[PDB]
Amino acid sequence: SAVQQKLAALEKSSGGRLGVALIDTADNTQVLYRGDERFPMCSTSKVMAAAAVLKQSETQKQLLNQPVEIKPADLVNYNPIAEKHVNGTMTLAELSAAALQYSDATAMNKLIAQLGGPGGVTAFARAIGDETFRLDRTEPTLNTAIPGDPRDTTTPRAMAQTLRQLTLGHALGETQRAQLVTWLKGNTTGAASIRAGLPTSWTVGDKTGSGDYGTTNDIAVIWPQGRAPLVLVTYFTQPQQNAESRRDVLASAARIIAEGL
Ligand SMILES: [Cl-]
Ligand SMILES: [Zn+2]
Repeated sequence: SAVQQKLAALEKSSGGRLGVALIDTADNTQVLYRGDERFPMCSTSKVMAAAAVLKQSETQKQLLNQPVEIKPADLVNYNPIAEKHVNGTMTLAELSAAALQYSDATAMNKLIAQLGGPGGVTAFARAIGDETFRLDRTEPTLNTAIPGDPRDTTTPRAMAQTLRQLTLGHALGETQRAQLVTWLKGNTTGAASIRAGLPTSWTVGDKTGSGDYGTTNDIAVIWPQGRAPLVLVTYFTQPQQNAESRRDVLASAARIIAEGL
């Protein structure tokens, strides 16, 4: 496809390895670039953890309003919300909101712990049919993206399918699916990533991520005008450990998709 040649050219000029999956829910067609290669997830795994806690809340009444103690030992690499609550509490809803909308790493670690560790997040992935996602570590090590290391990786194909199931399908209950979509739509970190490659009138929920090896990621559900929603995942990582983040490459991938399909 013309899209696949533009994505190959984008990668060639990019200084890294690019992975893209787009699902068009109008006809359930898929466009993939390196769609079955593993990529480090970095912050984008926060969507799985928040979703897994939402699933817990379907049978545990008021779980989202349960206070969770924030302790000094919980603070990790980026704690914009939790660092205002040490020796206080945050509810699981507030922790999910902080992880998703501010990428709060302490909040992520509280969610992972609420699920019984990284295996609990992975078990939720398996329960909703994702055989590929794996979470192996916790913050701050989730931000380390060693090339070839399969820990804390997924494939673009699998993340797009899972994101679709969570936000547009039936993986979650109706109230929970709406809450996840609301959280994603209120993300504060995405202005320079997929959103920067889309028409401003299209509605977007997204979760970015970044880590070392210049790893720069974003996963999005898009509601265009005039057509059915899209699910777009863009993963990018580079050969040098201290490579610079390339949110602009993800914006380019989003523009190719927005204009070519
Ligand atoms: Cl992370
Ligand atoms: Zn992190």
